[PDB]
Amino acid sequence: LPFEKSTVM
Amino acid sequence: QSLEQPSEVTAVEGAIVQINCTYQTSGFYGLSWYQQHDGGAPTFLSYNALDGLEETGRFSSFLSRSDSYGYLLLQELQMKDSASYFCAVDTGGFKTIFGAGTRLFVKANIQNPDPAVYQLRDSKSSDKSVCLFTDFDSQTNVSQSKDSDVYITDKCVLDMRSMDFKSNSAVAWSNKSDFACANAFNNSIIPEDTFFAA
Amino acid sequence: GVSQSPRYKVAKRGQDVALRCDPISGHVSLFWYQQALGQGPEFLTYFQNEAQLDKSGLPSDRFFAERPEGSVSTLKIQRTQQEDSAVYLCASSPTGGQETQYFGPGTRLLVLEDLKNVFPPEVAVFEPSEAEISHTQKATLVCLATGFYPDHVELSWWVNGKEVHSGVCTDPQPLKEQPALNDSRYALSSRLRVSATFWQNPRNHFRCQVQFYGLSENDEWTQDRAKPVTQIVSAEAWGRAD
Amino acid sequence: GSHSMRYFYTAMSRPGRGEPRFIAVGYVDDTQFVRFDSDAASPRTEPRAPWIEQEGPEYWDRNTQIFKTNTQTYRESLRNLRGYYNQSEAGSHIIQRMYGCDLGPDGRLLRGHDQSAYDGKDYIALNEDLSSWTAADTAAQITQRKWEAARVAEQLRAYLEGLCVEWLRRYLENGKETLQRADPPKTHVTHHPVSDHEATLRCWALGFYPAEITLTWQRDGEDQTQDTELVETRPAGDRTFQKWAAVVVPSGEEQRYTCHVQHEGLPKPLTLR
Amino acid sequence: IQRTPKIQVYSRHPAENGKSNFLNCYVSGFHPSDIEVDLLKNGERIEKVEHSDLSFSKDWSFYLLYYTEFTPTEADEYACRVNHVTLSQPKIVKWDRDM
Ligand code: NA
Repeated sequence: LPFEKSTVM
Repeated sequence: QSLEQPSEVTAVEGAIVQINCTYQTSGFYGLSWYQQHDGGAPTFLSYNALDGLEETGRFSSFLSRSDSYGYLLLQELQMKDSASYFCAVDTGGFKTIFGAGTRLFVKANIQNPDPAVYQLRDSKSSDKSVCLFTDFDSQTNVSQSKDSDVYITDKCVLDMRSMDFKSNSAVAWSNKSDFACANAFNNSIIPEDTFFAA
Repeated sequence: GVSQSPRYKVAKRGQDVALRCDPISGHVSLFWYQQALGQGPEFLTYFQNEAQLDKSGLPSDRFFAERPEGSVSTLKIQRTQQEDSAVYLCASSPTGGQETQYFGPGTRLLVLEDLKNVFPPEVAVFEPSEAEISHTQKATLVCLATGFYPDHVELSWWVNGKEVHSGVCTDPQPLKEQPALNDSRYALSSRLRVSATFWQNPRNHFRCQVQFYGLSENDEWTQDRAKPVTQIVSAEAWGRAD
Repeated sequence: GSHSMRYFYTAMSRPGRGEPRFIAVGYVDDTQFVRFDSDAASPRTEPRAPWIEQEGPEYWDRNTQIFKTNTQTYRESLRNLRGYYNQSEAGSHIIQRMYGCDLGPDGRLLRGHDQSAYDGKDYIALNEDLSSWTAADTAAQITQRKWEAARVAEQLRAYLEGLCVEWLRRYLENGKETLQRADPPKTHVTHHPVSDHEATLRCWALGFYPAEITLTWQRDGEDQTQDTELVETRPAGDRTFQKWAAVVVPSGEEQRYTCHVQHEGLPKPLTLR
Repeated sequence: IQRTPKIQVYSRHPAENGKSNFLNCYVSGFHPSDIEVDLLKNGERIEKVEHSDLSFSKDWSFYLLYYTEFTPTEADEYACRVNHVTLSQPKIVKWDRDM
């Protein structure tokens, strides 16, 4: 299961 | 994929209050708290991602991931703290689940009670007359009138900041000639020492 | 902060509605939420820049959300129904999901069968009692906003042209004037407490202002009474030495 | 450690070939189990291992959601990184990310990790404490500040220690017949038909999983790097891998040499002559 | 910034004339990711072959395997030809049976 927090750089 | 918090909580000014929030999820990411004043915007208070305590002035929030719960602790309670407090669970992605909310009622500490029912007049009295029940203690309860033609508002606390003075008040009105200050708040249990001028 | 328009909206069943959101500049994430009476905000739709990544929370296909330039967002409701009546909240987050959310004040939308019973308020100020002044050395002014429908009002007190919050307290909820009626008009009361010496000065001006949200110029009106437009209704008083 | 779960991300801009492409690939050791490619008309996460196929449609819609979100996130990230470096819209740029959890022989978390790169160079990496970041340059310091405000490190540590470990154990259990099975190498020494004074000694290993192996050539003493031809561990097509080692002998006194193996699939290390 | 591809042309099983195995060409250590790989039989065009999915190593450089089944392990020569932005012309590596 992947990391479920997607944050713009 | 749910969370639970109390429906309502009542505390006195200067005291402390704890709002508990239990959640049920398989992929927890964070627990947060928001304060919403009636007809206003929910405002961020604190966020707990890892286990621990978040401290921001008078407010603090705790998290225990293994016990699936968190709480918000409000200290040195003020009148402005009366609002709805929402706990929120993040479970990955972006979709946040908010709780039904906990309405907090902060009761004003009335130092010098002086209960009284006064009469007010309009610029053009071709409409009605107003009766004001004021300066009673926060324990005093105000109820609706038996008469269908008599309107009684609920109580609310004003703050005269400059004078460091707070007072409760309820408004009663009717266009009927039968209506008078003496009978205005008969359905309510008013103090024995309530002042009535004539 | 995040801004929303209009603050309140009354719509006729079958007419289209457009809700606007202006989020914090540079915020990548935009959320739309629905808030029902005595409940928490419920997820409607999610945006990252101009891309609508999810719309699973929308109650009907009659609901349409857009953020064409990745800044300002609109929530459009086609052929409005009574079930659409709620508070619509928009929120923004700086760089993605699972972050601190910054909310707007919301749009309180009410959908009615028709607008025949829409009424602006009648505002009246009631001068303090001489009995209160002699007993407490304080003077309470009372404002009554009556006969308004729907419950879409904002009451404010203005002392010498400046809006005041100190010594002011307005009812959290209005009362129904005719509890037997399903479309009952409302009454709302507010109090302003000043020192006896402040009310006794005749140079002091006290004004109770009520902003009412009703009909626009776009709305048709063929009834004998004046069009119940969005308007400010006031009642004023000057200091009384007596 | 015994087992590991890793996710590999690539976000690539392509002027004149459409919008930036996002690819996400998941692995349990050297076995690919999930793949997402934004280049499809209707992109979705795809099963790549037999033991993952059993997962319900809820798992697949949850994978598709974060990868669709990441496509959009990384598009904006490529745009922001172009800005930090004062690069125009003209060139093609790549953001790479690798994160995962390593489990020890005991099956407990040994190491949680996360690293990001820009144009094949280290950009931002999570530290060993899983609480702070190491930003390679001034541009990566701007990303760090955004990621600190977003609480990335706290939510990443919790995932690496919790959900990452939890889901890897589920995959190891479901795929125990192929994942917890380690095949040993087929060893032999050879020499190619050469010309005079061009003789050499070559040690071989041909069939193994995992790829980890150690081939050394020493007998009398320890030569190490001193004339020992090392070859990169090359794949076969299944789970199988290959590797060989060499040492120069331009004359005829090569019985005094010994090759040694170290693969974990074997009962104990072998000696070859 | 840019890295040249490392090449290895070998077989799965050490066979001899007349029987099957697969001709492998493992291309690794390259950056950027775009690459062109084809297998050669007597200098030209092995009919459209197969490749493993592109992935990357710890050093961020990309890798993949290009393979085809070669039944005719006769006296005829085999090779791998690779084109990358870093090369001025494709790199051709002949298949050596003994490595
Ligand atoms: Na450039």
